[PDB]
Amino acid sequence: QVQLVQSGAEVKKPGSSVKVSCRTSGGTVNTLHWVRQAPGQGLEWMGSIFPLLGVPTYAQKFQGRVTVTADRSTSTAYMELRSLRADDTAVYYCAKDGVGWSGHGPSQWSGVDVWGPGTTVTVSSASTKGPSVFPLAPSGGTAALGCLVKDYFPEPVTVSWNSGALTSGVHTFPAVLQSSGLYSLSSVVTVPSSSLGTQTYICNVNHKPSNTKVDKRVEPK
Amino acid sequence: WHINRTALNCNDSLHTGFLAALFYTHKFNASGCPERMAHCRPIDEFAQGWGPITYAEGHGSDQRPYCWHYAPRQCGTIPASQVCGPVYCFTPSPVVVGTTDRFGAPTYTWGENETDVLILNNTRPPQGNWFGCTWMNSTGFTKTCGGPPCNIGGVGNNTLTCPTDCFRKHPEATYTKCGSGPWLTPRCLVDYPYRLWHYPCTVNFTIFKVRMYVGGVEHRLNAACN
Amino acid sequence: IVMTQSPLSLPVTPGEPASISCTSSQSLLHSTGYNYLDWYVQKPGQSPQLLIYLGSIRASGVPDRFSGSGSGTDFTLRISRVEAGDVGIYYCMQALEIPRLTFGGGTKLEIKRTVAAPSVFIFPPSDEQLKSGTASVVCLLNNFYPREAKVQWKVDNALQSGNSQESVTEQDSKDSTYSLSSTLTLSKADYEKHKVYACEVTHQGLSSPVTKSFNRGE
Ligand SMILES: *[C@@H]1O[C@H](CO)[C@@H](O[C@@H]2O[C@H](CO)[C@@H](O[C@@H]3O[C@H](CO[C@H]4O[C@H](CO)[C@@H](O)[C@H](O)[C@@H]4O)[C@@H](O)[C@H](O[C@H]4O[C@H](CO)[C@@H](O)[C@H](O)[C@@H]4O)[C@@H]3O)[C@H](O)[C@H]2NC(C)=O)[C@H](O)[C@H]1NC(C)=O
Ligand SMILES: *[C@@H]1O[C@H](CO)[C@@H](O[C@@H]2O[C@H](CO)[C@@H](O[C@@H]3O[C@H](CO[C@H]4O[C@H](CO)[C@@H](O)[C@H](O)[C@@H]4O)[C@@H](O)[C@H](O)[C@@H]3O)[C@H](O)[C@H]2NC(C)=O)[C@H](O)[C@H]1NC(C)=O
Ligand SMILES: *[C@@H]1O[C@H](CO)[C@@H](O[C@@H]2O[C@H](CO)[C@@H](O[C@@H]3O[C@H](CO[C@H]4O[C@H](CO)[C@@H](O)[C@H](O)[C@@H]4O)[C@@H](O)[C@H](O)[C@@H]3O)[C@H](O)[C@H]2NC(C)=O)[C@H](O)[C@H]1NC(C)=O
Ligand SMILES: *[C@@H]1O[C@H](CO)[C@@H](O)[C@H](O)[C@H]1NC(C)=O
Ligand SMILES: *[C@@H]1O[C@H](CO)[C@@H](O)[C@H](O)[C@H]1NC(C)=O
Ligand SMILES: *[C@@H]1O[C@H](CO)[C@@H](O)[C@H](O)[C@H]1NC(C)=O
Ligand SMILES: *[C@@H]1O[C@H](CO)[C@@H](O)[C@H](O)[C@H]1NC(C)=O
Repeated sequence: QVQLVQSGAEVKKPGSSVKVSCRTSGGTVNTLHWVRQAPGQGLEWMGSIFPLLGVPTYAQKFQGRVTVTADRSTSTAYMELRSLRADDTAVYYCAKDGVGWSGHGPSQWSGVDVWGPGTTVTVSSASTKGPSVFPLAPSGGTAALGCLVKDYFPEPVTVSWNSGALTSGVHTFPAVLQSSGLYSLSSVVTVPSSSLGTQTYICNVNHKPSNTKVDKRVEPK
Repeated sequence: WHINRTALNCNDSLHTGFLAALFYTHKFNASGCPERMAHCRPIDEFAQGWGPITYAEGHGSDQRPYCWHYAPRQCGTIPASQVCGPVYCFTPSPVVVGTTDRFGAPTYTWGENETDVLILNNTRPPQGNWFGCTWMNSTGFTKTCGGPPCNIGGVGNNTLTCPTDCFRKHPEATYTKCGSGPWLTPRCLVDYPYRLWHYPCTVNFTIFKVRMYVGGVEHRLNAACN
Repeated sequence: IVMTQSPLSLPVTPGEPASISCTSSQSLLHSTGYNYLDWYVQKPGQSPQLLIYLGSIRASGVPDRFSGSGSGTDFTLRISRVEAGDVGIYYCMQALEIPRLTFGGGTKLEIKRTVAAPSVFIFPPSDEQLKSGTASVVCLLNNFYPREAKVQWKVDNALQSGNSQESVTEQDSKDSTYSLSSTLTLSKADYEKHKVYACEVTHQGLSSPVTKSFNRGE
């Protein structure tokens, strides 16, 4: 029941360095791994280390700009990626296999059976901006309405409706990345037309990177 | 046995990847084994021994410990900084020698200190400790010591400096007399958890389990034979 | 060693079995007598998770309805009673070369549904945004299946390219449909130069493309 607790998200700019941490909790490991996952792309091994020996191995694609190190006393391993590029925004997973060397003989492979929760690393030259929240007003039937959450950085933002009282039929879309480097997002909900003028709808947007909270009312235009 | 008494200064500067074998059963490198194990001469090709056995004084240069007929260096005190993983000595039974000080008091610093030594100085049983030892050096090479091996006699180009049981060539070249390590015969070496790491070309050897007497005391071990 | 996988997308009716193949550029079978191929699943929102190691042994918490078979260079993960829970991306990975791992591109497991036409909605830009100096015109395709859909913007009946972005919800847990937003981003000057703004939608469940549109003034 080893756990792998990782360091929190990181918003870096092009050119700088990030040092993600990973601490094995509740046991020992044969080998830590670093696997990353670019948005929409698959899983990529980057490097790994035997924490007993403190000797790492690196994938060729990152040879020379990554270093993996493993502090024994704290049972913490580090991974440092330098010369960061927008190409490097991804979730960074440390993962282990094994329970540690028995001290008497080699063990049989048993899989990369424990993964950490991941570390989100954003690489961008944009600055912290809260969202502008605009109404997507609805023009028997089934009516759509929503909020356009536009021009915010970094991510995430959270959208809710009527303070969490409206969850049925709500679609908050994955944010897209614009040419400005800011994110934009739209969240919509389908309601009974019968309710349009009568029922009050408030979308609740929250952007903690900037302490932005906005309660936009969406009324029939 | 205590993991802290293992010399563990491992250095993969050449990137041969030998460290994985310390942890995992399928990560021993038997590449290059079919051709090199062909270098080894079967005992048939050596000359016939004769006369009384004397212990050899040389240290012939082969550095190929994978052959059964490899005459090993005599065992001494080697610093922990030259060792990666457990050191196995053979009594014939496999035994792990732990890291220690120059006197033999156990030390528990992973061999990371300069005082940390592996005192392998061998005197053959029954009176002595063991017949020979094997271990991996810090950059991934198998190292072995023991003996001294035997002068069995013979005349010519071919002449056997026997480090094992060589009953064929001389009636008295027993393993008690000439045994210098893990090879019990030209066909068999002692099985132990890291044989494939240290001797990857014995991969296809079949495991017979063996009972074997050295000076009264019986030894109860598995041997890997071709 | 390169791990290629097939299919890339797998739509599966619930309760029906599923099967996904992995091939290895070299034999993964070793002297020891084991095939060193693992199967991992990444369910959306979650960390990769181990399913099956050494070809056939299934990991902690993994039900009997997952089975892995195969030897040498051809392997298969078979899933017997596919459930909405099983959705995600499935990866094979060879462990012959550890510490180095190499993953496959992944196979997306997906629940199959009866075709559903999208309900299409178009929203004009708000007055508040119009003050701002930008204009976003948004098209909503709600509750359709399969995922493939084409969104066509015509501004004064003229075809638009490179000024729209779209994002799709990942599959709905109850109805197994998707929803898609498409946002046309123009600037306030360009918004005011044109009058008809149309969204044309193409989809397997539409007998003919569906256009919703509006005029600025109204
Ligand atoms: C321990 O035991 C294992 C298992 O028995 C041994 O490994 C096997 O060795 C055999 C024989 O070497 C392998 O079977 C075949 O090996 C051929 C290599 O030699 C051939 O080619 C040379 C060069 O021309 C000839 O001189 C020679 O006479 C042989 O004809 C392969 O060429 C065979 O073909 C395979 O690969 C080719 C591509 O190179 C493919 O196109 C073919 O379709 C086919 O896949 C074939 O492999 C056997 O594969 C080995 N198995 C394993 C798992 O290694 C070990 O050698 C032995 N070890 C020791 C130390 O003794
Ligand atoms: C096991 O066998 C080992 C041989 O493989 C023995 O190790 C060596 O034994 C010799 C002789 O006792 C020691 O030599 C002594 O060294 C001390 C220190 O001097 C140091 O510097 C001088 C410089 O001239 C150098 O010549 C020495 O070698 C030392 O480096 C001297 O004061 C003594 O006069 C004498 O020379 C070796 O130091 C010792 N170590 C090794 C590995 O070389 C070992 O003693 C045997 N052990 C047992 C349990 O029998
Ligand atoms: C682990 O064991 C390895 C094998 O025993 C050790 O590697 C050996 O290290 C020794 C020195 O300790 C080397 O000996 C030196 O070799 C160099 C190079 O000579 C070779 O090439 C030249 C031409 O370039 C040629 O003329 C020679 O004949 C050789 O072929 C010499 O310049 C030195 O004088 C000295 O002889 C071995 O060559 C080297 N062998 C291998 C296979 O690497 C390794 O040091 C050990 N690591 C430890 C102690 O932890
Ligand atoms: C073994 O070494 C570690 C440091 O790597 C130390 O924390 C531990 O206490 C040692 N154990 C013993 C019993 O000496
Ligand atoms: C490994 O050995 C090489 C020998 O040239 C040396 O340069 C390197 O620094 C060594 N690393 C360690 C950890 O001893
Ligand atoms: C085995 O060693 C050789 C040469 O030292 C190397 O080229 C080969 O890649 C190694 N095999 C493995 C699986 O590490
Ligand atoms: C000596 O041994 C070699 C092998 O290197 C052999 O080729 C040669 O013929 C031998 N000489 C004699 C004694 O015939």
